[PDB]
Amino acid sequence: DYWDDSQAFRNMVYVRSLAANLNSVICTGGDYSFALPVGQWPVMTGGAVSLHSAGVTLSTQFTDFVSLNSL
Amino acid sequence: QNYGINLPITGSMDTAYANSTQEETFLTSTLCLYYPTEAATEINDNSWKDTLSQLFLTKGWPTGSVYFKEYTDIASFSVDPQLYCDYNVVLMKYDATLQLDMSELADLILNEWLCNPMDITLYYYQQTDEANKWISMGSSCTIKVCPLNTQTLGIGCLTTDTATFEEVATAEKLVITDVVDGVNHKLDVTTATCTIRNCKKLGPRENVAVIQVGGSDVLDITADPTTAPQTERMMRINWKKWWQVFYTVVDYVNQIIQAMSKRSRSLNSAAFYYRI
Amino acid sequence: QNYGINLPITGSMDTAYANSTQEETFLTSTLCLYYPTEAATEINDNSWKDTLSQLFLTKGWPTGSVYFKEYTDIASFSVDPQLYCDYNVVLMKYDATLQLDMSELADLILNEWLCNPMDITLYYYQQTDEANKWISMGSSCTIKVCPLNTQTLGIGCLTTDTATFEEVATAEKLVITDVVDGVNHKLDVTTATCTIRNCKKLGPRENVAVIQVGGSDVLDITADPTTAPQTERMMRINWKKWWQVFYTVVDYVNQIIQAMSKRSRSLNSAAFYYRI
Amino acid sequence: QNYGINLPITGSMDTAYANSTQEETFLTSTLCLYYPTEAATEINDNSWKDTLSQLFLTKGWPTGSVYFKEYTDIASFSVDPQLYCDYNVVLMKYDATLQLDMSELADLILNEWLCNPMDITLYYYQQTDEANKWISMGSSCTIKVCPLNTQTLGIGCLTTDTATFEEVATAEKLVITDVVDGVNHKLDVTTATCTIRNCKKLGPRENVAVIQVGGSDVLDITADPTTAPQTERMMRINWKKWWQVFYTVVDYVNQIIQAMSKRSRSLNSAAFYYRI
Amino acid sequence: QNYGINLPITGSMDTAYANSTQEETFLTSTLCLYYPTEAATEINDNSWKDTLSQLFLTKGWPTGSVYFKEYTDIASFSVDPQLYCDYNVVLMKYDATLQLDMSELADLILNEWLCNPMDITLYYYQQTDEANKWISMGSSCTIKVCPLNTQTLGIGCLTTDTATFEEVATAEKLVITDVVDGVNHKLDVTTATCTIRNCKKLGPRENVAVIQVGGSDVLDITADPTTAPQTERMMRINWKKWWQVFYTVVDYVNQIIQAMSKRSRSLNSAAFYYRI
Ligand SMILES: *[C@@H]1O[C@H](CO)[C@@H](O)[C@H](O)[C@H]1NC(C)=O
Ligand SMILES: *[C@@H]1O[C@H](CO)[C@@H](O)[C@H](O)[C@H]1NC(C)=O
Ligand SMILES: *[C@@H]1O[C@H](CO)[C@@H](O)[C@H](O)[C@H]1NC(C)=O
Ligand SMILES: *[C@@H]1O[C@H](CO)[C@@H](O)[C@H](O)[C@H]1NC(C)=O
Ligand SMILES: [Ca+2]
Ligand SMILES: [Ca+2]
Ligand SMILES: [Ca+2]
Ligand SMILES: [Ca+2]
Ligand SMILES: [Ca+2]
Ligand SMILES: [Ca+2]
Ligand SMILES: [Ca+2]
Ligand SMILES: [Ca+2]
Ligand SMILES: [Ca+2]
Ligand SMILES: [Ca+2]
Ligand SMILES: [Ca+2]
Ligand SMILES: [Ca+2]
Ligand SMILES: [Ca+2]
Ligand SMILES: [Ca+2]
Ligand SMILES: [Ca+2]
Ligand SMILES: [Ca+2]
Repeated sequence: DYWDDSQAFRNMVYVRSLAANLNSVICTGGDYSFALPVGQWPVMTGGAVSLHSAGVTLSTQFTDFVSLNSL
Repeated sequence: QNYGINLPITGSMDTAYANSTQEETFLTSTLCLYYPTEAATEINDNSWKDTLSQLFLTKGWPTGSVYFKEYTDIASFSVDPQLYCDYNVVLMKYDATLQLDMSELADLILNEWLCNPMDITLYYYQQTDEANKWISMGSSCTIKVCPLNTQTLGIGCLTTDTATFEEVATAEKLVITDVVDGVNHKLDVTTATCTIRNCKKLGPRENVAVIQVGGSDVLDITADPTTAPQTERMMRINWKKWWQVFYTVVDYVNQIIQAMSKRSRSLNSAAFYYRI
Repeated sequence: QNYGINLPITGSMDTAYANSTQEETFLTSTLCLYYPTEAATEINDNSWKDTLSQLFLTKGWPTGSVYFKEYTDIASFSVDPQLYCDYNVVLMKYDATLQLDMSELADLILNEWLCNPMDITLYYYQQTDEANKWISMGSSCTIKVCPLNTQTLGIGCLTTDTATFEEVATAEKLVITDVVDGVNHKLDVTTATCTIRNCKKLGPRENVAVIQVGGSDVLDITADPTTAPQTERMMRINWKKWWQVFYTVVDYVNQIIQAMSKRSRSLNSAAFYYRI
Repeated sequence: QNYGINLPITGSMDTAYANSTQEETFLTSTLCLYYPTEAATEINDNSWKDTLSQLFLTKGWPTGSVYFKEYTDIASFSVDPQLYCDYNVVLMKYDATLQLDMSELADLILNEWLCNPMDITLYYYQQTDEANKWISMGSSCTIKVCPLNTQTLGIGCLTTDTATFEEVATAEKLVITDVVDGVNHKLDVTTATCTIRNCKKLGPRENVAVIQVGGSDVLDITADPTTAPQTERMMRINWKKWWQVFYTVVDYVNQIIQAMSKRSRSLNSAAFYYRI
Repeated sequence: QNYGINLPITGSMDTAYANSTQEETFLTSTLCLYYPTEAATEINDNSWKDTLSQLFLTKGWPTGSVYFKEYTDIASFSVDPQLYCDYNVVLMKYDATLQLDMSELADLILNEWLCNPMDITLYYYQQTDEANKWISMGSSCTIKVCPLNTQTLGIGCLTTDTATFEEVATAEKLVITDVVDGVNHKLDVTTATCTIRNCKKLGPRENVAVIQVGGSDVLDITADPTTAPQTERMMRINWKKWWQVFYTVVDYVNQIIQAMSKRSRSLNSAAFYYRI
């Protein structure tokens, strides 16, 4: 969910005819090591998922500082 | 002149013809012969320009009137062609694989064009009229077109993913794109190498005549499929040696110029009139 | 209402011009585009038909009026082509090796043909007049002909011995044979994989247009050597990309339809003349 | 003609009759005999077609005007029947168990039809007028119909569950479906085995005559229950041997064709005009 | 509509002045400002262009109509500068050491020059009339001229030895050469490094104005020693801060444009005179 300081988000409370285009990307999994007390250290390495665009809607980001009306 | 452009001109249908102005036209005009580099290579002579000038003088052109400009090939010459003098004769070598490129060069140099900048990275563009086209030229043009809907998103192409755009040109030194009128298009162009302009065809160009050396009638200077006009300035000849071609051009220079008209030359040699 | 008779129609030379009917024609008529498979392969887009329908809608064709029919190649498409739409546009790619095949295809689809059966086993066949041809279609047509004389004996051929027959077609998907008129001929045809029909060229097929994508003008829809007419329905376009070809077709659909007329044989007035 | 179709034709009741046109009609026409395979099987001769041609020639038909098109049986012949000659005489063998199929075949080939494609997977279809029917033909056609209501909900069936639909045709080579007019129907058909078209009966054919070999008068070429019009083109004969049937057809070809009229053969050999 | 014919105009007095067209021209025209890079360096703001656009909008120019073009220095800008806006204002910094160069630049952009090619390797050249000059431009021009006599022999020079020629330019990026008229000159120019053209001064260029920043009146746009015309398009401003210069330019844009006129050549009336 994305929010911006542009005029398109300043008073976004009601939205219609919402449409979007998004190009796919790839999220590749990195290496995470486990701090075992003794012996060899296992590592979780690899793992990739290609993200492809799907339907867009309206959401709200609720953080400790700002409550934002986002897409 | 200009204030009286929108005024009638009346003429009697019995006014005596004036004498031939061909001699005066030659004495006060300059002629350009654009030929491919392979022509000079095959001729294999370093004084052939002087011989051609002397032959033209035998044909009435004063020494200094005729000029010779060399271009590597159709693809290179199509990158912002420059038409320098009053009468331009372009000797275009025919290749069956480059029919569209020959047609595009002929369209560019045989017609007047009124071009404007296209900031494809900021605005999406339309072709309002049948005369409106998109002429792009440079080192290498690759134009990808994404038609857009009322929401300004893409139709059959993601507005962001250029891989889903529609390819109309690839590594082209010149291309004249014609998309459906009235539809906004997002354009992805290799702006680093070549420039694209929104152009309007104003009318014919009388000072430029293209002689197609070999081949058949393949030029189509109009995007309309129903029309493939063969104007008087689009000549075609059959060749085995370039010296014969040049002798034919010199001998029938009167006929070639007759197919061309004066006053069509512009101060600048550019192939279009640029507005920004 | 009066269908089986030809009644003269009288008109005044000054009545009026009715308003443009192009919009109504587009609203109430269907369009068909026939293109080769390689066009779809090069486009390599799944929803390109939807985009073309959207563009046609921008040009005033209601959604669903335009249809896109694929064919593998000229030879395959020539096997009993069926053009059922109100307006048919056939994009035919030019192959310098298949000039006669393209000519035969265009002659078959650009003209109107009244065909009767041929049973080569029982009967010997003549061609009565200049409009009489023998059109054979199938997966593989091989036609050999033996011309007879007034005594029914073959000329340069033996009726019993088919090996002496004169081959005029070999492994053809479509062929329009033209032999000397007034001479009986014994025919040997591969009836298993090819059907031959005795056809008469009534006249032009108004609602079918052929756009040649590629080389020069090579089509000859007339068996007469002295004439090679280029009708307004025989368009020709130079190309490098298929998306450009389809954009040109859509942008100038008004002119393409203007070059075509409703099939005179497909409206009620033709009732009890031949069809509808 | 089209511009004078809606013009009166006036005739004087004293105009002298023209001479018999039967001779000239035969000398310029083609005759097609459609017979079952069992006919040729019982005849058991390879030159019988030649003998029938000679016998017809004794009756005034030039050698080359009579053609014989064999069909396996009524059901197979009912799949897109093709009528090739100017005059078509179809010999249908009567079977007590196939009265409806005989009636459907006669209706298809004794009447002109105007048909359109039916994308039954996307849209619901109605029958506007008593002349509107749904003609479906193919290798095996099974039609299931669910009538809807004003709210677009099935009546006596579930619009989503085909198992509740109503059976109107099971494994039919050809079937003409008549449903209640003005009611939207959801259709499911074996589209992989047959094609279904929305067709309109225009009128009689006048160039197809169906001779029923054996049985009684069972044909019903009109869906209206209160009409079984026995037109002049639907004949009936009794038989014990096929040679007698063919001799009767040859000897009375004058009467057979006097009941038919030329000018009705379509340019296409199909049994229905098609529009997409 | 009547292009290429000089029709007289017969206006009268007491026709009443039309309202001010300044607002409409600002709405429908574009403005280009040409300034040196040191201007942007001294301003030291990344959004100064936007602020100047906003100020021009306060003066009536629609946003996006004013373009800000930048050039390194005078020599770099003298490399065939292109001025394509409807109105062009060139902020040219004064340098006592580049006076002639300054003048040359002005002479090139404050006047209309019909230029035709020059092939020094092949022809000898002479200047026919006082309006004829030789304009050479490029990375570096070094022109050496050998005057000839009626015996085509060099005067104070040898036609074969270019070391005896007379130097008129050295390392120039733009130079306008004026030689004695009616005398043929042999030319030695660094054609590889720069190009020379035979140019006739048609008249003033009205859409281009030059504002000389600091200095004194030193410009001489005419080769005539007896004339040093300071036209209304040659402004001079004393300066200390470039921000003041740009504020003065924007504030008095009305006066600056009033000192200029639409390019007489670049408009529809000049069709078939030189352009558009
Ligand atoms: C035109 O040609 C005629 C005939 O040769 C000659 O007398 C005349 O001087 C020429 N010039 C003009 C201006 O008529
Ligand atoms: C035809 O066009 C004219 C001009 O707009 C209009 O007045 C008229 O109603 C239109 N229709 C007919 C049937 O004339
Ligand atoms: C019609 O038949 C009559 C009677 O035999 C004959 O005299 C005449 O020539 C025939 N033809 C015409 C055109 O009357
Ligand atoms: C011209 O200016 C006057 C006064 O400023 C104004 O009334 C008038 O409408 C303007 N336009 C014309 C066409 O006179
Ligand atoms: Ca090209
Ligand atoms: Ca796409
Ligand atoms: Ca267009
Ligand atoms: Ca064309
Ligand atoms: Ca032989
Ligand atoms: Ca063939
Ligand atoms: Ca013939
Ligand atoms: Ca021909
Ligand atoms: Ca049935
Ligand atoms: Ca049920
Ligand atoms: Ca019904
Ligand atoms: Ca009935
Ligand atoms: Ca200088
Ligand atoms: Ca010297
Ligand atoms: Ca001079
Ligand atoms: Ca001066």
